[PDB]
Amino acid sequence: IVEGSDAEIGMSPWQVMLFRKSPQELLCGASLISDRWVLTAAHCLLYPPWDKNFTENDLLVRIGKHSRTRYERNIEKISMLEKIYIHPRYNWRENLDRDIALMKLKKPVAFSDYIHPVCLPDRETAASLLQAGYKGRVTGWGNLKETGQPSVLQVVNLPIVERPVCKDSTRIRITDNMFCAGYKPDEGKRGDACEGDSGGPFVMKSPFNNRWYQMGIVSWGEGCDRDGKYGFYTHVFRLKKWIQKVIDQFG
Amino acid sequence: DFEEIPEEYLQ
Amino acid sequence: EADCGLRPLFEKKSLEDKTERELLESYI
Ligand SMILES: NCc1ccc(CNC(=O)[C@@H]2CCCN2C(=O)[C@H](N)Cc2ccccc2)cc1
Ligand SMILES: *[C@@H]1O[C@H](CO)[C@@H](O)[C@H](O)[C@H]1NC(C)=O
Ligand code: NA
Ligand code: NA
Repeated sequence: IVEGSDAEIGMSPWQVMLFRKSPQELLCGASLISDRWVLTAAHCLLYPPWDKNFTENDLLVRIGKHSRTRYERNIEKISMLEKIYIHPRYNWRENLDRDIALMKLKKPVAFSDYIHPVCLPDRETAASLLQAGYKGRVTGWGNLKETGQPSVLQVVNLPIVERPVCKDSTRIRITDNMFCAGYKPDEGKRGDACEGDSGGPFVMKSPFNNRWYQMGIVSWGEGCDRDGKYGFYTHVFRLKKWIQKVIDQFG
Repeated sequence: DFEEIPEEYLQ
Repeated sequence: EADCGLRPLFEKKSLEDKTERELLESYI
């Protein structure tokens, strides 16, 4: 996260760290959506251009974390993966269309002050809140600058951007399964996701029921915090029927 | 880098 | 689930975090 701040304790209790077993290193962010299911970006697990194709046994998820590098004894919980599910139409060849994946945990995680699931949006909450200028919140342990790494989880609030501005900012083909967010050059304020924040959540607090909803997943961009560039996020609601199909069938 | 995690989680 | 999106250390205690108001002010 570039130009963010340190998270408060318990501020993002759905945050998940995807962690490689060997070498032990951070792979991506992710989010807790129930006691057994974690949501992330497909490119965190499968990206053939970079020779990335992880299997369940390669990975752990670490839940309840604040510090990036510490083992947070009596606070974080570490879970093994039962199964990875990648969207069947995830487009790793072109533009990361449908950049979404689910991970089922081997055992349910116990909720605590530090571990709690985020809601997924319904159609009406998405329609109300996914509007240009409305702000969401992005969290992660990724890089602090494009070209280092944080002691603790970072947080930044960013406005959703009008679709024509998103389209006009890049040569990559945008789809309805994406939205973009960030400040414009003339808005002065700054902030962005960066490499290592992949797969983490873009959340909004509904003003109707005072609950947090995950509207996006950190997906792609060009550089970090560049003027005139915006971060792109997987549109969770647009892909929710697939999420529900997977959870109903498997779970 | 990262603090070693308990061996139980590494199988 | 029934309790999703309500944080133990914030909503469940009626405590706000330091920047959530910035989000609310943008929902116009
Ligand atoms: N600061 C926003 C941001 C947010 C999130 C990230 C992390 N995401 C990536 O690194 C992806 C993975 C494959 C490659 N990516 C990219 O973004 C590429 N620069 C562009 C690309 C390439 C192929 C297909 C689609 C897009 C980076 C910057
Ligand atoms: C990813 O790896 C699995 C083996 O675990 C393989 O079956 C699958 O075809 C691979 N996917 C791609 C796109 O290479
Ligand atoms: Na209300
Ligand atoms: Na920018």
